[PDB]
Amino acid sequence: ADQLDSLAALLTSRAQVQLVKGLKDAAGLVNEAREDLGDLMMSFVQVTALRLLIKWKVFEAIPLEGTISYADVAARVGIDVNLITRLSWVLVATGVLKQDGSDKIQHTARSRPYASRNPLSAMMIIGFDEYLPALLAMPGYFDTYGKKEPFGEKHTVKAFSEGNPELTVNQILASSPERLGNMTLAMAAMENMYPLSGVYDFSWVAAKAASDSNRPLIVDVGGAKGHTLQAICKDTPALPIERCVLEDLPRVIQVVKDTSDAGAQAPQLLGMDFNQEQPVKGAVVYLIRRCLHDYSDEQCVRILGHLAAAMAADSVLLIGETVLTNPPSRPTAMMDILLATIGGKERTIDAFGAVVGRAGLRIKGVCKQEGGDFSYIECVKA
Ligand SMILES: Nc1ncnc2c1ncn2[C@@H]1O[C@H](CSCC[C@H](N)C(=O)O)[C@@H](O)[C@H]1O
Repeated sequence: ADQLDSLAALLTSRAQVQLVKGLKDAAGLVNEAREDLGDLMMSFVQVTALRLLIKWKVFEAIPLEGTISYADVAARVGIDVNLITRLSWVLVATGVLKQDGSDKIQHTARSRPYASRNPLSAMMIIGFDEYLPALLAMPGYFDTYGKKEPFGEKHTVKAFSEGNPELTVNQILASSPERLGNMTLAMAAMENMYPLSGVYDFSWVAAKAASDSNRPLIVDVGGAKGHTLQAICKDTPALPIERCVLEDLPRVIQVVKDTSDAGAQAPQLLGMDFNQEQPVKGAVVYLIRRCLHDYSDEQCVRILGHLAAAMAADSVLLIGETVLTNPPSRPTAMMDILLATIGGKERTIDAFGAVVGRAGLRIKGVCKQEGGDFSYIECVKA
């Protein structure tokens, strides 16, 4: 253990993706269970103070620069100064806020984002509002439904924790557009996970584009608003977006059309259900990015099967997903459990290989993002 202690010690000497990972592992080593439990409990109180002070517009009342008294803050937001102080003190002690003197509060780099509506503060809100209750409900959920991996769009941990297990997550939300708004803004933060253009080379697709002037190039299966297609084609004249196909449910496709500027360059648009047969045959590339992790292996096999039958011998299927290492990293282990609250999971390359093989495909290679585990798994017909 004395080496990591030294590794981090030389890291902190220069200080005066893993710059701070070793600081997590060092903390783990030295702490005993009772220090772990107090740290965990402090996390829950810290997030609660964060959520309330965002909700009550306190961070907004605190100037980005300079100092303001607790009294003045409380008068601005119209709230009991004692309650404002007690919750601020949680953030002072953890270093999210900074106290000057006995009575004065101020922002830090770590708290300024919470002073406005933005993807970070949106993520804070949905985490507290849309995932924490599901995690807290997990002991009762697994007593109620059986201690097995949760899948299916009804009776999610999330719907259970909200008191209506018969609703889907989307039905639950379409009843309150405010929750809708927070969720959509929050997902913008990682709307650009690492992109194909760069991480994957489509030069060979241009050669296919010339050799067959007639065939579909890239089909983005469940591609939402088609940001990934736009990025791939943007400045490649041999990769024409007009030869590509954006597929998603009819409701989201309709929104794509209703929110697109006239005369803009667009892929073909096709409303469809990727649990049923794939309408576009023989394309060069089928891309399914961040979709399979919402589903059981069995549903993933059905989805991939439709793609395999539509694919030609020289077609490739690109699966854009996190590929867990065995054991997984902290943030991907974390997401793995969050996905369980909504009926999904992350997977190792072995688990993907089992699902891919069952769909009559085989994994030809994997391109992994630098400094993370998000990958494109390149598959071809078996
Ligand atoms: N049955 C279905 N058929 C087609 N699309 C579906 C679907 N069920 C969910 N989706 C779509 O799958 C997407 C999952 S989110 C992933 C979006 C995009 N690939 C990205 O990289 O961010 C959503 O756009 C959703 O509309």
